[PDB]
Amino acid sequence: TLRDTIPDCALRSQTLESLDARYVSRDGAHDAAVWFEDMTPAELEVVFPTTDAKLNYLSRTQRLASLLTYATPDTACVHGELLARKRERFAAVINRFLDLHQILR
Amino acid sequence: TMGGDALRVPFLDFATATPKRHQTVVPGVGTLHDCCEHSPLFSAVARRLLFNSLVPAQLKGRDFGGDHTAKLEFLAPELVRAVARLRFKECAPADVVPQRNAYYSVLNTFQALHRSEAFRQLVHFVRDFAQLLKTSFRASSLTGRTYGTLELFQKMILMHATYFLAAVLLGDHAEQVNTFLRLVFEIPLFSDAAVRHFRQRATVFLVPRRHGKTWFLVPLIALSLASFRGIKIGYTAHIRKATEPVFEEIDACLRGWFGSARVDHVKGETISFSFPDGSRSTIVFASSHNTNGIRGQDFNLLFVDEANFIRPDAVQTIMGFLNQANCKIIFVSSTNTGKASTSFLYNLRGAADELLNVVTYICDDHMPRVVTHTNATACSCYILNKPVFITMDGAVRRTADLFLADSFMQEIIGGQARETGDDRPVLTKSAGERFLLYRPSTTTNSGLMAPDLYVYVDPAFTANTRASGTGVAVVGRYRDDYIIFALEHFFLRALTGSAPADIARCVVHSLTQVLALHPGAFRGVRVAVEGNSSQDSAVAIATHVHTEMHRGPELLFYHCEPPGSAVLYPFFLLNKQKTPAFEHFIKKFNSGGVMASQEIVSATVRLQTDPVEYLLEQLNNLTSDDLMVAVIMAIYLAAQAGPPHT
Amino acid sequence: WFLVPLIALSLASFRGIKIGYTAHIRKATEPVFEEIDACLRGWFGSARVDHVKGETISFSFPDGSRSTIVFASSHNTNGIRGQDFNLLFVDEANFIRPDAVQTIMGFLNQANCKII
Amino acid sequence: AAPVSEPTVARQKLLALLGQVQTYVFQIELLRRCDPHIGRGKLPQLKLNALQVRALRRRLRPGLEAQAGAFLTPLSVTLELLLEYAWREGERLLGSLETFATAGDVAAFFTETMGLARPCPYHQRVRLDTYGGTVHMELCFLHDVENFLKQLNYCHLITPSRGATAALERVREFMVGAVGSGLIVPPELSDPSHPCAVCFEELCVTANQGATIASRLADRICNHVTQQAQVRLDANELRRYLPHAAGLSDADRARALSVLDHALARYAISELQFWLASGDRAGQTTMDAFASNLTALARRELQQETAAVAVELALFGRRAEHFDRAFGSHLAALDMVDALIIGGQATSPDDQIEALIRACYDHHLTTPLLRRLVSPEQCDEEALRRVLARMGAGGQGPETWGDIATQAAADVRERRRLYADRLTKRSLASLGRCVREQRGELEKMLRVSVHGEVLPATFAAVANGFAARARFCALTAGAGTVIDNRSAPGVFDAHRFMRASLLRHQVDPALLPSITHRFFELVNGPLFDHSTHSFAQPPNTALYYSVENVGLLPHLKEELARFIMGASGADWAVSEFQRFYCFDGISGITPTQRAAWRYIRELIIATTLFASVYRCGELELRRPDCSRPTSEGRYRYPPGVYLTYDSDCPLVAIVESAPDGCIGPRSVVVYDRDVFSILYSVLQHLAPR
Amino acid sequence: DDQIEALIRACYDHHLTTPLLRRLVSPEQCDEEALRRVLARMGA
Amino acid sequence: YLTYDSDCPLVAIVESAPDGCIGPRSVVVYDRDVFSILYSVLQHLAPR
Amino acid sequence: RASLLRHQVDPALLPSITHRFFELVNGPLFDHSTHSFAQPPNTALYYS
Ligand SMILES: [Zn+2]
Ligand SMILES: [Zn+2]
Repeated sequence: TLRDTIPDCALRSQTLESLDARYVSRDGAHDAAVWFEDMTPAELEVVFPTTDAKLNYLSRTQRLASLLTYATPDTACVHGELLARKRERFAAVINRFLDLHQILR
Repeated sequence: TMGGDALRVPFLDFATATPKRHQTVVPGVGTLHDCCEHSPLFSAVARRLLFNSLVPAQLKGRDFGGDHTAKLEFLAPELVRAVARLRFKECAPADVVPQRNAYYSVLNTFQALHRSEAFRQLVHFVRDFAQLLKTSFRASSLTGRTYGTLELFQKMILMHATYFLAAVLLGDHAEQVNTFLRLVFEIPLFSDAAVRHFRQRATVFLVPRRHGKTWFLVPLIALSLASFRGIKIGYTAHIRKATEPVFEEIDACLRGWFGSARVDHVKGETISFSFPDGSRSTIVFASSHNTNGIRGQDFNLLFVDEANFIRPDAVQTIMGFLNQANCKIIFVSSTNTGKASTSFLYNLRGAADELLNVVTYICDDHMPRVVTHTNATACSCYILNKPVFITMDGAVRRTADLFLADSFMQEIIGGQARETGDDRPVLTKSAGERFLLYRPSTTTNSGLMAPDLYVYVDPAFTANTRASGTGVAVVGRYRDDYIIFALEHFFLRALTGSAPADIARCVVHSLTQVLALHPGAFRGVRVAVEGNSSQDSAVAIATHVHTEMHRGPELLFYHCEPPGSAVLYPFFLLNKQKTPAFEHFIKKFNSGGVMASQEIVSATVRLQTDPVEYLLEQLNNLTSDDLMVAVIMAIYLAAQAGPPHT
Repeated sequence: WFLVPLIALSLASFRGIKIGYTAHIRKATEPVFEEIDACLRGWFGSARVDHVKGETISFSFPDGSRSTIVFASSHNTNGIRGQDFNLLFVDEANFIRPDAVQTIMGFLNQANCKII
Repeated sequence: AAPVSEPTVARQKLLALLGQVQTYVFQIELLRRCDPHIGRGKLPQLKLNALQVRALRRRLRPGLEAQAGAFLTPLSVTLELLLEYAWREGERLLGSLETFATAGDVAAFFTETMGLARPCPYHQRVRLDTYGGTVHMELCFLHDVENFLKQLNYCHLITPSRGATAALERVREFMVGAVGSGLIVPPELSDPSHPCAVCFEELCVTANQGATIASRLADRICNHVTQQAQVRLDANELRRYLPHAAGLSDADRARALSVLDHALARYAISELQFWLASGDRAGQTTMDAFASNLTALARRELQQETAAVAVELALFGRRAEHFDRAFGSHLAALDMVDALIIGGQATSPDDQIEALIRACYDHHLTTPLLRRLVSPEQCDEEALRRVLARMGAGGQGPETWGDIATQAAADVRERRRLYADRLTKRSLASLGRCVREQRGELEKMLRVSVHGEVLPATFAAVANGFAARARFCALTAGAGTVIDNRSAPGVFDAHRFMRASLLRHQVDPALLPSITHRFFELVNGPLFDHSTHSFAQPPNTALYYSVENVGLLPHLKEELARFIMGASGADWAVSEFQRFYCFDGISGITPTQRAAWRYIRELIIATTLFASVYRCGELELRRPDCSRPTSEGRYRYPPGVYLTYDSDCPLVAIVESAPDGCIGPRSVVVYDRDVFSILYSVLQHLAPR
Repeated sequence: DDQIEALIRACYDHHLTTPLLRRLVSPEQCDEEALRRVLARMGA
Repeated sequence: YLTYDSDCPLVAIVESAPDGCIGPRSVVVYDRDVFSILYSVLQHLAPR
Repeated sequence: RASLLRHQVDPALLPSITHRFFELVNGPLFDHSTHSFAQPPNTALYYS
């Protein structure tokens, strides 16, 4: 009793809105289940087999994407300037963090 | 007695599609994916709604909802009736067998903290403190403003005491107790660093005249004794004529809202609270300063009352207590602004961190007293009880006439005036310290330098005056920052016949040294001689610099076409560009973008003081300035403007 | 922490010894008094605990016997004449107590004394 | 003890649903980077999950709608954000996946999902819309939501109700996009330099050695609107989990391991020199150690990459092109810093901090200046011991090089040793702070930052005040006998009579503290409470917090602290006949707030003098922003005179409400603008009893 | 009373003095300070 | 028990007997790894 | 392993761990820790 949506649909040649109107938006829809399918692909678990490893990659690619979009002619975005300032300050901070410990010796 | 309803919930075995290799168990909820632990937006909501059950009802607040902490756990009736008809899946049998075990076992370590008397001691201490301060500290029985208020330091002291006593009496629960004391002090969202700060020992307090200094420590002790079991709070003081009042005010309430049978009292010495099962905790008074306090067993507090003028020959027992392994010498004090600097303790701020805290109402600069104005208590605001006899004056002129150190006191006259006049510092102390300490070695990182030197000379053409110094700076670009290669603060010999050449010889000597230290680095040196003082004298300096340098890098001068003239003179006129130059400098300096060369050159500032240290003393006057002006302007020139030439 | 149980058990077990317990300045000996008599009266009956302040402590036995811990900390008298001391638990000999070495050297002459 | 309340099991059900939805958003953020050919395999799963999220609303929709209008809580705010971000990004990614298999190109799939061709959808317009002047701000960053919610909190006595709960729906529309993920924060909208509202209380509560907070607040990373998540990643993570995979029930789990071992047996480090370098070059240096560590890290990364490629080839047959490979050409032409910030999908962002610390800290550093870092508490303890012990008891000017060069060489020979002896003998307390600050500023930039619990908490704390005010405005309209007095056919007489009868008495200067407190209690906002805690604080402190966070000019704090310090009829009565809360002739933000402080002072002093003259009334001066709801749909507004801050009908006098608290048929209430007419109407009721 | 206000606003501006202005706005603190001074001078 | 034996080191005796010996009411868990031993101990001791 | 590696070692328990380490590492010959007048396990290990 109280079946899920995956035993309900059984057909996947359609658009999302049709299925919405046919299974979840009908007045007679019993809607008596909540079960989120596992969407991670095995072709990705076999290489990143750890939530920490799946999060480090998910953050590295996020940083890459945020670098690529900010690097017709508007160019007047505060986020590009913020990323530039952050990169410059990070470079200048690591600069005075290796030399400072070179001096202390 | 059983607490709230958040630690008794049933299983709610919804479902999971994640492999057991990933799933984690959050207490109070089922078993969810591992990604729900690196997301604080969930692991900080699912954990706060748990410890919001251990918190008693006398600690939620004063208007928090009748039955629950509405600000954390409240669902509208419509939403409750809507999520009621929401039904998850049902866990598979082979998966529900271990899931229920994991769930009811990860929750047992909470229904086990709610029972241990070691934690019940802390809960009782905090709840009694709250319920007994509700009506301000008085002779109540413990059975329009009507609720008492702890000022800021009266709360910092309570936190310093409670967090340490919890970390000491509860070591096996150093995680379930931090995130409970957070909820009990209404201090969540607080990183573990700024809470572990309260775990440290020997945190000195400097308090103004009265501020309920003594009125607060006696209830603190009375509740920290009759709640915990196995601590001996040492309470030293000044001359022991002041400690007997503490005796009486502790034992009056300690016997007032409790039974006298458990109140053990000997005159002039220790006081002891006994518990109905062979337990006793005392407040043994180290005020004798002779014996009975050298051997330490469970002191852990050492409530030193007044460390302003330390008691004679009583520092030996204190320093011996500092050797005890679990002692947190609270070190209360009272600088009543009658001296404003208990330099016996105030010198601690020199080399230390997170040690002492001052409850001050006037800053270092006595002009921005309005910084801490809305914080000064309203009870201590009494005046002559008459604004004016007959006068119509605004609050500004009234407070000017009625200044009296802004607190009816007789604070130090001089220095920072009474009318603030929008006076503030400009360069942060932190950037200043880094300017002093981190100095790139330019002679060995020459590849990082731009091939142009910029020099500014800000001349003074008098002698035998303190403002008669000539400032010289030679700077350049280092990466995208600015670095100082040389500094001079030069003082004319009196009645020389050649002041411009003396100044020129000074700058040429500086340049030469900079050039020799970095051979082949520079293609150009650009020189600006400020001409505000004397155009002719500035021109003469440029001419001598020009000639002397003629004995490679090309030498260019900034030129100026004075108003109404067609002539280009080799001087610089400082006017409209001052404000932009200063503004840019301040921003660059504060962000770490201006520095001094490790091998910075100075002939004139070498024997008495470090040149960078000397420059920084001038710079800290931003709100004799020849050096500061030369440095700021040399940098502005290295920055961007109109072209200077040959 | 170890010598007080040692004494408390070496008194209430043997019969006929008088353990001398000297120390530094006598401000440190009264703590020994209290920590010996608290347990000696704790895990035993107070009737057999004979105690005089600042001086000897005595344990009595149900058949006309008594063994004491007479305190030579006074360093003046009551310790020169030795009968059954045999222990002389000198606590801190790092900086010897002023003018207290004479009684110690006299105790060294006693035939059955083991100055710990 | 068996019966547990429904709003307790409902909260657990909502927490479970929040966990499931957070997991789903994680899977979504993963599929936005996997190869499309593999993502298309999970097309039915993604479609089913989007269907489930759609069906999850339309049930929580009315519940969360009735919640948003009555006392939001930090649970149903993050729940709304996540159920919106899922319903958004799931459908967006599904559209981007169904666009695939039609064009069949990958480099244009990672420009749709990862958003490389968007017009930067991180901008918004707030238009606070106060009284007198409608100031408008734009929400670009994460701290720009904190600095707007604190502004709307401070300017709450000046802002209409439905003009604020319509500028909060414009903040939530941005938060759904920025903090809606709740799992990772894009580097664009995160400025850790700007301090938050809870790291201002840190400095107020922790120890300050002089150094007023205005100067301590500028050396902070604020660590609360974004966190660090402390991700750790082992070395041989691929070889560990290879013999244990989801499918692979065949012996292929052995041949895959064989190919892994066979391929294992089978950063632009050349750019460090252009950085600033000090000291001697011959021999070991910090730069050399850093280069060696980075080379080791790059070698581990390359080995992991080739092993992953070989394993995917041997197991499934096709080498997949994920985001880090389809755009792998842009990971080659990367500078040292641009590839140090990002990078290390094999290593961890903590391994780079390890490689830096192992380079800056060797056995040759020093005896001192090394123990203060490993124990910054023993240093201050020793300093305290030291403090206690000390307090217990000419001519021949040369032209050529041979002389000026020699004198400059001597001067630099002295000065290079001067500061070198400064950094070692003195300046230990300054170095122990500079290094522990640069290290924090580094770890905050390199570690994986996720999200902080601040925004969905302060948003709720701010919105609850306006929700409660709009709720009290409309809950009293439906009551028993209403005596609405905003129409004045015969009220001038009773207003002037009472104003004259009250202006005849002095303010009783023995009551000025009890008036200053009730002024700082009305003026303060709903966010910074600090006065209804169990360990309460004086209302002046709860106001200092709320007024110092939003940077207020110092020349206005005296106008606030010294407002009722002076209290005749001048500066006493400011309201006209019916224009009590009217800001018609005032524009701006500060001169529009002075006019509100004046009305609040007039109300407080008039109520005090009315309690003093006509002793019959009690006149508990209350505020509707308090009285949070109990277990369900009950608010129990007690009797008193509420300010309500609403320029439409400000003063609401609840003289006799009910014996249980609610507002029903025995709840005669008096609406009015003016204060003295309110007091007259209260007198006409409370007196004949 | 407005004429008295117009006279006082004319005789009392911000430039009058630091002293001789606080004794009018508080003729009690002046005598209190005088008592303190007398007691301190007669003490020693 | 650690047992120091590289063949089957960790031996968890969760419920042995009310008198001490090892007989029919003496469910024991053999394992090499430690965390699996702890999981097997949890699956037994928790539902009691 | 994940559910246990999520917590710190509680540095208030390090003596009770060092003792149970010196008690496992020690051998059976030099007992010196189960006598009536026992000695700390570090001494029973120093002997062995
Ligand atoms: Zn943008
Ligand atoms: Zn912060």
